[PDB]
Amino acid sequence: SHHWGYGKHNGPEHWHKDFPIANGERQSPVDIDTKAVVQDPALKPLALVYGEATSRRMVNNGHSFNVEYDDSQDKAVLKDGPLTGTYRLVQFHFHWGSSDDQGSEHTVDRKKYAAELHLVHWNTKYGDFGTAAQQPDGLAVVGVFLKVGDANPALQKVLDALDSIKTKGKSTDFPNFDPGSLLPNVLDYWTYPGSLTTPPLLESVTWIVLKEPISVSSQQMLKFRTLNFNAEGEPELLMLANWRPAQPLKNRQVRGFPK
Ligand SMILES: NS(=O)(=O)c1ccc(C(=O)NCCC(=O)/N=C/Cc2cnc[nH]2)cc1
Ligand SMILES: [Cu+2]
Ligand SMILES: [Cu+2]
Ligand SMILES: [Cu+2]
Ligand SMILES: [Zn+2]
Repeated sequence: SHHWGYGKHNGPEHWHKDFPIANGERQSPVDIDTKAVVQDPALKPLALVYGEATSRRMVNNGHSFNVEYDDSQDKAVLKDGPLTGTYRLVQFHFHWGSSDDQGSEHTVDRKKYAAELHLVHWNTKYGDFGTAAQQPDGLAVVGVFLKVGDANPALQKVLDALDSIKTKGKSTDFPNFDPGSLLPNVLDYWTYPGSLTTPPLLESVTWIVLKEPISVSSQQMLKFRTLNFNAEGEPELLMLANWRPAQPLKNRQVRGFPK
């Protein structure tokens, strides 16, 4: 009955009451002020090694929907970029807004995109996702902006499944989806140390925010908003918006690759 969300009484501005780390030193998302971005020769190109990724199911968790990957072996991994070691892909999900002018979590010189994709990975040094989530070098999330414009056929494959998982707790089988199909052609990125953008808001995420967006149509964006926060039987609560706004940078440094 009490959890958290994006509504009038359970929203981001209140999360600190239940999760005090909400007001911590390394919270996400942030605005990326491009004039302030630092060039670090230590940064490498990203290595997203997704050829053998095994998608399992798509699930409505009552705050967004996740496409879940098999993370029992090194099947889809992220390495290099700002990272040391190997990070296994566990899931991806999206955030979006109630109209096309808003919905991304990260912003770029205060600009908001319509949505943002998060590919979530964990450091195999820690044995499991949960253990990794509690360490500063434990997680790496790749964020990809969705910019309104042309319809995205790879995204349409995801959106065609949402009618199966309209309500909280529903899941559907979702095999053979290549998470690489949702990446831009150029993998230039910004990086900074931050947090999970939902409860439990843990400060364990090396953020990797791609500079180049992928496309989405306005029509496609309507489809995100047909999901429900609630479980079947309960009063309907449309998943109109599920983004946390920019949080204070607090003298963290955003680095850019290749500049
Ligand atoms: N918005 S975010 O990317 O900062 C983010 C990412 C993850 C969480 C989180 O709380 N993680 C739970 C993910 C999950 O459900 N994993 C289950 C294990 C699994 C095994 N196979 C697939 N999934 C919160 C915010
Ligand atoms: Cu909740
Ligand atoms: Cu909720
Ligand atoms: Cu609460
Ligand atoms: Zn997210």
